[PDB]
Amino acid sequence: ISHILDSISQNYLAQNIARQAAQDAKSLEFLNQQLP
Amino acid sequence: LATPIYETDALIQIEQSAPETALLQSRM
Amino acid sequence: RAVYLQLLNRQQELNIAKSSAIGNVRIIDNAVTDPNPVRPKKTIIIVIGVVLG
Repeated sequence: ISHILDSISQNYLAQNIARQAAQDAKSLEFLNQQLP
Repeated sequence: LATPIYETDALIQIEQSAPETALLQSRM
Repeated sequence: RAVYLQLLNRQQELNIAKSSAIGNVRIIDNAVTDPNPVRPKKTIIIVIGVVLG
């Protein structure tokens, strides 16, 4: 149970670190796909 | 004879807290 | 001609934002079905039948 709760917390924290870096991620991917 | 049930806990700092409460228990 | 390039830049920014357009809807959980039926609830039906009898 300790390992499970630790994994839950780590996943939540890593997602939010990633979620914070999200709107720009799609913009940058489309910009990469749009460069002539 | 009943199987013991232990309880573990953790403390998270939020930099709200209702949407995060709902999102924590999401299937994702 | 400066306003021409300014409008071109604004148009390109609008093209980027229109193409990406992250909407107000982010599907957190796609629909899934609970394998346990919600109706009929057999236990309460049997209890109600016994009590009514």
